[PDB]
Amino acid sequence: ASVATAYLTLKADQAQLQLTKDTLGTYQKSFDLTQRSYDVGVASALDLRQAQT
Amino acid sequence: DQAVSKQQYADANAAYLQSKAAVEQARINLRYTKVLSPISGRIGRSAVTEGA
Repeated sequence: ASVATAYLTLKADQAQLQLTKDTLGTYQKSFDLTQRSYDVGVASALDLRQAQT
Repeated sequence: DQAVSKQQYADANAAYLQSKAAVEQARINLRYTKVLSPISGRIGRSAVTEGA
């Protein structure tokens, strides 16, 4: 029972690690879109800081 | 970069063209108040003088 629970929590943590990596990718795409929209002056230095956080 | 989509560019471009049309109307009204000859020829005298 213990080795079954350990293998299943290993698979679950690898799956949600992959999902967290995909959310990091989408957040990085949001950040460099906001950085592109910050240099020319559409977005101020508040939405850029929110995307950075 | 497709961070602000095409519709929010299209209405801004429409506002830009409407402002160009308003400035062209005002440039016509300021091209008047210096009344130009419509055609070229020998001119008569001023009916109203400087000040009327």
